[PDB]
Amino acid sequence: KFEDLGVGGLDKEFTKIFRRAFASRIFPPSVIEKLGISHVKGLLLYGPPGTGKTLIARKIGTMLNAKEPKIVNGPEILSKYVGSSEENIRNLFKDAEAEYRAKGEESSLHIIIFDELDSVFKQRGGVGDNVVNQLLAKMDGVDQLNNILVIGMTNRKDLIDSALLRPGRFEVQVEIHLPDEKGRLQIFDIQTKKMRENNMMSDDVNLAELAALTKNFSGAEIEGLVKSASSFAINKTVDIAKLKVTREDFLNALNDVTPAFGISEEDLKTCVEGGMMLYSERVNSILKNGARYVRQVRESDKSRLVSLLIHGPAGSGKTALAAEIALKSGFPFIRLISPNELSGMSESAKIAYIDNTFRDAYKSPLNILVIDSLETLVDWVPIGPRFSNNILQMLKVALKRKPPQDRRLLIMTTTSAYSVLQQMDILSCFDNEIAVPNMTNLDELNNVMIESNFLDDAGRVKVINELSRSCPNFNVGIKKTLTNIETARHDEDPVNELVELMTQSA
Amino acid sequence: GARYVRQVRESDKSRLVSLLIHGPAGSGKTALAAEIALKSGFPFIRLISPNELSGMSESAKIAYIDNTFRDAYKSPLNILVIDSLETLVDWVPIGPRFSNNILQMLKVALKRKPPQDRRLLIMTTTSAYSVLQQMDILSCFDNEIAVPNMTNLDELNNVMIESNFLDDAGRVKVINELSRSCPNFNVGIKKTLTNIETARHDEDPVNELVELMTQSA
Ligand SMILES: Nc1ncnc2c1ncn2[C@@H]1O[C@H](COP(=O)(O)OP(=O)(O)OP(=O)(O)O)[C@@H](O)[C@H]1O
Ligand SMILES: Nc1ncnc2c1ncn2[C@@H]1O[C@H](COP(=O)(O)OP(=O)(O)OP(=O)(O)O)[C@@H](O)[C@H]1O
Ligand SMILES: Nc1ncnc2c1ncn2[C@@H]1O[C@H](COP(=O)(O)OP(=O)(O)O)[C@@H](O)[C@H]1O
Repeated sequence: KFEDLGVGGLDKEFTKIFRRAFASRIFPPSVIEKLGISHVKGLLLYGPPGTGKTLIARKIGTMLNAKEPKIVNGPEILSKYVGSSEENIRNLFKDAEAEYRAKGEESSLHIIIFDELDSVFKQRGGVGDNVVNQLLAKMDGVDQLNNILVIGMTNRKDLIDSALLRPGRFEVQVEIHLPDEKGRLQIFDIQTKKMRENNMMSDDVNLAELAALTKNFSGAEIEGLVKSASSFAINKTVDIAKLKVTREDFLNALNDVTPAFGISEEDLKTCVEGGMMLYSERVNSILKNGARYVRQVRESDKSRLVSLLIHGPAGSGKTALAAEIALKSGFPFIRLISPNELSGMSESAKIAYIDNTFRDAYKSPLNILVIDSLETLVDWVPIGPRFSNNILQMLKVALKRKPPQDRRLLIMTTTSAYSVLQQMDILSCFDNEIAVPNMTNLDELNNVMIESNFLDDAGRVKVINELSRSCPNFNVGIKKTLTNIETARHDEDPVNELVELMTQSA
Repeated sequence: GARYVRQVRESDKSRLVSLLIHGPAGSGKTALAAEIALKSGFPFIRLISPNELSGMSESAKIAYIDNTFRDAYKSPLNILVIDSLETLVDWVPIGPRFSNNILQMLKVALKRKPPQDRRLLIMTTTSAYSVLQQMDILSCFDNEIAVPNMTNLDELNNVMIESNFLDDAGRVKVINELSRSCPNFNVGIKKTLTNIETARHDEDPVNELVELMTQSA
């Protein structure tokens, strides 16, 4: 029916394909001749990479007899001699034409698989125009040819020429989603079949739990997971005929693998390497508000987009709070945009990266995406002043677009130049705002130094008393506090350095 | 809008009509334009938004606009909606920087008659009337509609009854509170709806909505 072959999770799409594509190649030729209808001569199926497009193409080829598929990929076609970039697109149709001319209407179906159709075949109006014209004149031209079928696969369907998508050239258009919970269960069933019949899979593994634990897995990462678990088991063993793979191997392999549409733990973990100390009452309120907004986004029906701004004095430790709020939510898709990643690229590459990261957040059920700085991304310098308009306009457009279909998003941006944003007139894109004030007190410093154990209580008391008698209006961020504490620790005497540093810093 | 559509359909000399719907930001202009478009029946309707010219290059944007306009000249009746027009010509008020080529293209393309005996109606929205005045581009439009804000409490009550939030008692309490808690009241529909939705979650009682409306206004 559909799953007797190796494809799981794709049910509706395959019914559509079977009804529209192979509903005229199965019936007796007499009936179809009486009806007076031709055959479909194209198929464009698009979606995120690594989801099972080539597999379905090859299975379609196999299930209908047909010769071996002829495979090609976009950028390989081009050459650097006149008339060679289009000769390659002409050599793919020779054999089918010859067989059609020789045999007639009893020929055998031929298949041609095209990969990355949006790299060369872009709207015309150069080598590109010639290539598009040469394919256009060959797919449907003056000479009839109805013993062929060409499949095309792509990830961006809104760049292909507008005449290559007309009934007669590429008639059927299909979309491939990511697997659902049942899709993952079925994929697991298909993949763990050799180890099942051959009696080398323990009786403790419960694939339902494994499917439930894997979220946003793409269907190929499952294959990697199972293979890695099997390799782990064998390598642990080396009784060679008594190998058994248990739950522990699978769980370890799962722990090792990192999905492509999942959390990026390392960055969000190194962003908070200094630790989260509750030095006052504000921190709890900030975190509570963050949690409130997370919950609102999760449980709403009409609120499918929420953009949040967090701002305050420099050094107040703003990115750490955002990272902690993100790390205590549980969403399956978390991503970060920081100046470190972008540095070194050109403006065009910067825009491309900022756009692609926003186009991968519309293919998952629940997401959360963090933007850092927002003033160094725009290249701001106060003399003249200077900055980049293109990136600014890109970010402005991206912060107001609702996600497609039924999805959800929570953008969270940090800044420390409120006034500049006000001048640029960009403050209408944000829904709610949070402020992060810095330390103005002495008990806070005492709490910080007890939590960091700067010294024994004797020196701590002495230094706090000295500062109380000297500095009345202590006002500094938490980064400078920590760095000064460390510097004093590695230096000699508390009052000699710590007090002097604090006095010169406040 | 209905009058203008009817004029463009059944006439002899009017073969190109422009418009300009302008008002304060958040007043809900694009919704009105879309509603006027959906109740016409014209065979051909298309829309140009900043959401589609995202991440492109300038030349690509010009080519896209050119192709759209060219495709609009091959059918008997047509309509064409344009959004912003201060964001397509990316405008930042400091310097002030913007793009001139796209501006000139749009300025030349809004005064060209369709070939032969075709007809065309164009609706373009904006929120920077003063900027357009300064650019000296206000001569390309044949008329100008205006969209104002909300300026009464009964309108808020109507919005509430339509949004299923008041529950009668809440209506009375919140209206009475805001009667003396705010002398002047002016807010767009978008922000009002957002405030209602966010108020629904926590403390459905009048307090939350009162604070939200007071701070927003
Ligand atoms: N609430 C907090 N309690 C304790 N430490 C904190 C807190 N918030 C931030 N930090 C510390 O701040 C350190 C660095 O702060 P971070 O660089 O995030 O600050 P920032 O103000 O966003 O930076 P920038 O100066 O680049 O604008 C981290 O090592 C983290 O431990
Ligand atoms: N006449 C109306 N009656 C009821 N709701 C309306 C009306 N006009 C607009 N809306 C609402 O406005 C919301 C969308 O606002 P819209 O996009 O039209 O605003 P806008 O003026 O284009 O905004 P902006 O200036 O921020 O781009 C929708 O929720 C729509 O229902
Ligand atoms: N629905 C599925 N069922 C079983 N295996 C799948 C499925 N989808 C993808 N795969 C696995 O992914 C690989 C197929 O490559 P594919 O993802 O089609 O490449 P691309 O999608 O980039 O063309 C094979 O290893 C195949 O087993």
